[PDB]
Amino acid sequence: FSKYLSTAPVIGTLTAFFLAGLLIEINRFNPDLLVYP
Amino acid sequence: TLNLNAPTPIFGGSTGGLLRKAEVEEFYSITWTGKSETVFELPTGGAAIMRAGENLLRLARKEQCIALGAQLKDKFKITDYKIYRVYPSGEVQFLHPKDGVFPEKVNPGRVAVGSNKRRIGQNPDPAKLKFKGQETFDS
Amino acid sequence: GTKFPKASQALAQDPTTRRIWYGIATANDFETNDGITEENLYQKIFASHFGHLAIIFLWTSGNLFHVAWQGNFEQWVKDPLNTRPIAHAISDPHFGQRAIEAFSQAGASSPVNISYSGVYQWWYTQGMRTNEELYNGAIFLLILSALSLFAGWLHLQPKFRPNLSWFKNAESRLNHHLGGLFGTSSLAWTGHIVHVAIPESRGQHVGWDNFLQVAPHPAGLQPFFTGNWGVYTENPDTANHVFGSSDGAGTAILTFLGGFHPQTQSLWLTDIAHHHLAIAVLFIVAGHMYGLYDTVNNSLHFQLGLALAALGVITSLVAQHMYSIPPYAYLARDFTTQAALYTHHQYIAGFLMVGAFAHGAIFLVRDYDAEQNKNNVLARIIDHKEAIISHLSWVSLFLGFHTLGLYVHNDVVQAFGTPEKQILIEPVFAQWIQSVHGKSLYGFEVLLNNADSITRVAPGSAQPIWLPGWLDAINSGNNSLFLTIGPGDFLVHHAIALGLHTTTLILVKGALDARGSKLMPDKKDFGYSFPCDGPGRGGTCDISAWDAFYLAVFWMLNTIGWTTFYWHWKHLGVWQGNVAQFNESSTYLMGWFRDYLWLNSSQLINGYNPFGMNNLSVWAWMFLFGHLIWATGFMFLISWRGYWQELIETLVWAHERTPLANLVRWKDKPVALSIVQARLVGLAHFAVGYIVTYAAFLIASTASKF
Amino acid sequence: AHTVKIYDTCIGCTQCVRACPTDVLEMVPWDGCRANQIASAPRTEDCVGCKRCESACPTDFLSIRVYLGAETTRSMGLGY
Amino acid sequence: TTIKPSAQVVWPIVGQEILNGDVGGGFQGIQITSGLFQMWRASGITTELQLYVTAIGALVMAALMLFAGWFHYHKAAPKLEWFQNAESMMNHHLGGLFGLGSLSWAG
Amino acid sequence: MVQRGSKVRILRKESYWYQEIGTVASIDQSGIKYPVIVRFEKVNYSNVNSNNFSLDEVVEVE
Amino acid sequence: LADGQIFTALAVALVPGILALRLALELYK
Amino acid sequence: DVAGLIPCSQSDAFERRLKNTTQRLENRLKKYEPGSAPAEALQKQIDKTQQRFDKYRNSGLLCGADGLPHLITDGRWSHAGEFTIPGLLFLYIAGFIGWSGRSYLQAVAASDNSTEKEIIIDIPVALQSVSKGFVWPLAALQEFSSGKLTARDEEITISPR
Amino acid sequence: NLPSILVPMVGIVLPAIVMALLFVYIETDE
Ligand code: CLA
Ligand code: CLA
Ligand code: CLA
Ligand code: CLA
Ligand SMILES: CC1=C(/C=C/C(C)=C/C=C/C(C)=C\C=C\C=C(C)\C=C\C=C(C)\C=C\C2=C(C)CCCC2(C)C)C(C)(C)CCC1
Ligand code: SF4
Repeated sequence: FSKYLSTAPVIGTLTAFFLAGLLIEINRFNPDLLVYP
Repeated sequence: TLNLNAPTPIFGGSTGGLLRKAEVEEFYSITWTGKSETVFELPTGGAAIMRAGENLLRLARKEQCIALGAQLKDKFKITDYKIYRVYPSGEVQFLHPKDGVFPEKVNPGRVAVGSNKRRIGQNPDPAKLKFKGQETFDS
Repeated sequence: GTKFPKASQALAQDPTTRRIWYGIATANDFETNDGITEENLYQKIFASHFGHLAIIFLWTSGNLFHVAWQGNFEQWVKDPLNTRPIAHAISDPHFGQRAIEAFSQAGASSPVNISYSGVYQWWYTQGMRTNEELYNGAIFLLILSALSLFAGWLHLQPKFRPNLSWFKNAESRLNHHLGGLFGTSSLAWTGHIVHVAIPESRGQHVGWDNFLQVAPHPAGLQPFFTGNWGVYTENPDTANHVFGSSDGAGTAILTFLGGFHPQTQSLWLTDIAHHHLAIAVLFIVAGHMYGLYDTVNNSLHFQLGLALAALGVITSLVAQHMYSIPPYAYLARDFTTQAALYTHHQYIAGFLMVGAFAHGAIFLVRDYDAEQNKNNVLARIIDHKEAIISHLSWVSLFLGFHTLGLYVHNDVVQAFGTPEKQILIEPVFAQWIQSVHGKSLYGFEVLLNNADSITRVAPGSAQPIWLPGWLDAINSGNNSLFLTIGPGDFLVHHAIALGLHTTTLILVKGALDARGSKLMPDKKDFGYSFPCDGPGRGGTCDISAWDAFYLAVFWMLNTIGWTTFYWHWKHLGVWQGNVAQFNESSTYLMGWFRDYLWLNSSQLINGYNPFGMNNLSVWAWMFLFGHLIWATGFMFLISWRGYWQELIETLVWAHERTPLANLVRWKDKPVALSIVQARLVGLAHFAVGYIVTYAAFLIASTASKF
Repeated sequence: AHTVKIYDTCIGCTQCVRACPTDVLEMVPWDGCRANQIASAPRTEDCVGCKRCESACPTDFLSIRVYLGAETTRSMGLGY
Repeated sequence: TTIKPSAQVVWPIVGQEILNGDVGGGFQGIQITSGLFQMWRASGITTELQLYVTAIGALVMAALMLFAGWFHYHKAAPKLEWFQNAESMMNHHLGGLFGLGSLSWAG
Repeated sequence: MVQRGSKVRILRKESYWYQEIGTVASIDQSGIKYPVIVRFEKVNYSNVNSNNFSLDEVVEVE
Repeated sequence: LADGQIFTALAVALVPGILALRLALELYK
Repeated sequence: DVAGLIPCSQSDAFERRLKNTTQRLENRLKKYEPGSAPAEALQKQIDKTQQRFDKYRNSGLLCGADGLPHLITDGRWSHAGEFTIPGLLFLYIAGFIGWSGRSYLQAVAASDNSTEKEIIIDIPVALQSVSKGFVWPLAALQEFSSGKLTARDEEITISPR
Repeated sequence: NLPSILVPMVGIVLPAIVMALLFVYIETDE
């Protein structure tokens, strides 16, 4: 099953789930970031 | 020869077969011996029943006679089918096998028609053969 | 079998319907005719050109004749601001009584069409005032067409057939065309302006009946030879001057005022005269001057592709400069024909530019001889062809991902009630150029905005006198001379850039892979246009160079569409003096959908309805007409040959087996359209529909509100 | 009719010949070795241009090539 | 009549919490057009405790179907002739699935 | 002279593996034209890994 | 315009009408 | 003031974007109970607008006639935070994704079955490549200077000319 | 007045003539 997790769709989804949820948490605590202050 | 007439299989049907092209120019006939009384699909619709025969079927195109002739060698293993093309309103008798041997098998006595003594990258430019009667692919 | 088509015996032996279609398509493709020698080929081209010229002459004779006979030119000349120019009368028997009362407009007693070609404003400036001067133009062009038609027939006769060497005598042609065709014609056009155009603009009538008596300048032609050229820059027309009368009229014939006449909101006639005289001199001097260049000379497709590219570039130029620098009196005031003129010439330019690359690809498959073309610019571009295409691919992707991304970003952020979160980039490089040209709005204050800068002062010879007239117009908010731009203009300009790069990409990849690719190494052996290479090797649909042009026609329309969509919406606010609508709504796409398409289609879509009909019923019908033929093209583009060929077979069967119909027979066997044919037929429907839909909307939306 | 040319890179695999739906091709004795076989096109007047032959050729870039030409009743595949 | 049928409360992030509109009463969410509110009222459901156990009852039915799919392929797979019994399958779905399903729902 | 198992680079411009590296499967020991059978790691559009070339279309990159 | 100027213009247009037919049947041959 | 743009702290239109936004929500708060759950949902929504606008005044953004923040990309160092500072922030992350997958495919191709290792991701080899991806502006410079960043055009597959 | 005569000639009559002229020209043969 850990060999199955290295296959491209499931390893391509959970990092797409991770890279999304990074930006979801960043925009949650730090809202409305147009520019670098 | 064609052995016309020969018994057409017990079919009775097919709107999709042998219209006015056949009576003006160039229809086709395929003649085989079926060593059973089995049902077989046609190029038009599907059934007839193969006779013991001397079986014969008049078709519209040479395409349909080989497409039926491939079926008799695949499903029923009868490889003695003999396609033809008719007299006065047709053109040339005994289309296949032209040398008596199936074309996938080599036979001595045949001549190489349409051969090119090069590759395709060695073919000249079309600008080199502009305004001439020569063709870019012909040798 | 049959005689038609004459040009191709192999089509002539085809017993099916394909023969007629292909015989129409392969007809003016003279190169592929039977037995056509090089010498015979060129003479046919030349003669075909005379026929085309005559048609052009007859066309503009037909516009003159119909205006003089059924227009309102004489009524228009009296008050250009309020008179609607009439194109021609309407004679459509299918009209009813209420429809005749709706199209009996512009003060006419018959149904007529309001003209939008701008011919009234062009003919006026040249000096025409009455219908009888218009009619005199129509008869003269009839003769010139008959002079063109006779000449084509003449240069086909044995004793007058030009030799092959004459057609390929390149150096002689450049000298004579730049000198004669361009130079002396421009010089002659300067003659018309100082002797007719300028006098008629000052209330003095000059025609053929008196031009040899009256002088264009009080004491002209003694200062010209004695070198005192400065006398022609005497007292110009005052700002009070009313075009077409002697009140405030001057006597200058060659000037350098700059800017636009304050009343007509267009260039000064005297200013246009000096321009052509100068241009004339440039061409006459350049006309006394006269490997890669030999392969230009032996290929008619190479020349045509460059001539299409040269025409395509300057066709766009005509559109850009006519809306911002109006050259015809009262053309800036009629907003609908200014909308029509920009759109018309921009679409033509898109076709020419796409066509330029099309004939370039034809050259590479049929005329490019790779053995006689080594180590030059041509054979070097093919050598790193994959680099060029890959980079063109990158820029398209780069531009596209980000411009669409910002639009989608803005759309979401505006949809959620937070417009302040949008990403709006100011067009600072552009706004710099406007300040370089003199627009003092952004305050960048360098070159022609800086009052002490060398470009405005010019201490070498004290030249800079074009500056007063130019600066007044570019700073007054009453024209289109360097319109104010903002965030909306930034995004669209990159969308247009995206369109120009992607359209060029399709055309460049198609041309550079025309001779061959890995999927089809011997592509050149099959010619410019062929169906494909079968389902083998993975599949080969749309592999011919012709198909690449075909895909690029979709991208150019999209590109020219985004161009024309932008120009129209921006000017719409500008013409209504409420620029705020475009500036704030154009930065997100819902604004282009709600405030541009939906908003301006209110009246157009109501051209006729259950309560009546107005003077927009034609445009409303055409609008629907365009949608139907656009959509009809999708049928040929999505459904392919096989479905149809098998369907047609059941129809052949059905016809032959039905009594009273069996009795009659087709001479040509019915068959489905070809693979290449369908692409062409689908694209032709699509693109006719694309243009006809936008033309109906553009004209009706602007004419409704002005 | 369509023209079907056979180039000298043929390895006598017979795949093209056995792909043709109208029996346009056959194997004939080669004289370059008197051992192997090359494809031939003696009945091109019956070629419909389906290109099934080329799709069966194993060689990296075709030894048999079909260049579509003048169409006829036979070449258009009409039963009418 | 006045209160619009709504579910799917949207999280307070970048601005999609404007989708939680004034839908009726003291609630903010997405007005649904699925007919579930009129279907549960016809079924008789008056409290969310009855909606809760039906969500639990659907999850155990999901696991029962997922266990039956594992069991009837990996562990206990029927033969071909068990599938070709069309007359018994027509008998059972008409009486059991369609008859008792509409009998007990009438109950 | 190219032996079996040697790495070559293809000079045939119409090939899919033109200017690419492949290894020889075998050499036919007769006078048959194009005897050099090269096997490649990349497949072409017909998904085949082998082709026949001549000695003039292969080199001795090694 | 006048009514006689119209029929004058259709009288002139036969000269391109014949010379187009003279050119097009010459371009055909 | 680079294109006629007043700053957003002095823009009178940017203040009126605040006034109608909180008026559209205080009218949306007028119908609810003061202690309810949609009451604190709109009060947290109102205070998100107050942290939106007071962030944009002090950031030094440029507001036009409509009252929206504009970005000035000609890059000046007074306006570097609009495009220049997030531009260098993008390129490192984008080059880290680029140099990882490029070095991953070079490590995979010199193996037995490189084709299956594009389906299955070798977690040792992938974590070896993200170690090589953090140093991409230093690693690509020595890869280019030593000459193994590029191939010559006689080693690449190329169409017939 | 002349509009009422001419627009059914080139609208109906003259296309009926040239379609008749082109159709016999297509289906002639040697
Ligand atoms: C029932 C549908 C219908 C029909 C048959 C017509 C017919 C006509 N209308 Mg129209 N019209 C209609 C609906 C219709 N209308 C509707 C619903 C409206 C909105 C209310 C209008 C509004 C309107 C306006 C404003 C005008 C017309 C005019 C005309 C006339 C054009 C005369 C002409 O020069 O044709 C010749 C046709 C052409 C030159 C275009 C055809 C080009 C072909 C198809 C392209 C292919 C060429 C190719 C080589 C094919 C071979 C051809 C060859 C065999 C001859 C013609 C009588 C005009 C008029 O009055 O003229 C006197 C005009 O100004 N109509
Ligand atoms: C003056 C410039 C010029 C010249 C001399 C030529 C000349 C030629 N072109 Mg080129 N070309 C040009 C510009 C030019 N073209 C432009 C602007 C484009 C982009 C559109 C192209 C794109 C192009 C391609 C792709 C091809 C050519 C080809 C040709 C050759 C044969 C044309 C032919 O017989 O088609 C027959 C003519 C037709 C089929 C015309 C019917 C289609 C029209 C558009 C229908 C119009 C629709 C309808 C009437 C509208 C009615 C309105 C509606 C509301 C009812 C000939 C050498 C062909 C060739 O093979 O060259 C060797 C070829 O494949 N051209
Ligand atoms: C493709 C997927 C799909 C989805 C997501 C939906 C979604 C929905 N359906 Mg629909 N449905 C679908 C396909 C789908 N339907 C198809 C193909 C049919 C025809 C068989 C139906 C027949 C149907 C009915 C009769 C009803 C719904 C209802 C609903 C809504 C409430 C959900 C619910 O649990 O009701 C649960 C279902 C019911 C309460 C009614 C079930 C009664 C039927 C007659 C039982 C039939 C079962 C039987 C095995 C199927 C016939 C087999 C026969 C041909 C041999 C929801 C919007 C309900 C609705 O409108 O809500 C307001 C509703 O009454 N659907
Ligand atoms: C562009 C050229 C053109 C012109 C000038 C017209 C003109 C007319 N059409 Mg239209 N029509 C056209 C193209 C044209 N059509 C096209 C392309 C279509 C297909 C979209 C139509 C579809 C259409 C329909 C369905 C109808 C018309 C009708 C009419 C007539 C309405 C008024 C009327 O009935 O007078 C009253 C006068 C008469 C009824 C008699 C007039 C003369 C008749 C037609 C011929 C008399 C025989 C004559 C001796 C010899 C025949 C002439 C022929 C050989 C050239 C009007 C004459 C209507 C009509 O009445 O049809 C006849 C009608 O119902 N049209
Ligand atoms: C600054 C600035 C600017 C400008 C810009 C510019 C102008 C630029 C240019 C640029 C350019 C003109 C560039 C060029 C380039 C080229 C080349 C040639 C490249 C190459 C590359 C490479 C080779 C890559 C590699 C890689 C890496 C590194 C990593 C990842 C992976 C890869 C592989 C991708 C602006 C104004 C906007 C803004 C402000 C700032
Ligand atoms: S028939 Fe269609 S799918 Fe087949 S090769 Fe031709 S274009 Fe491609």
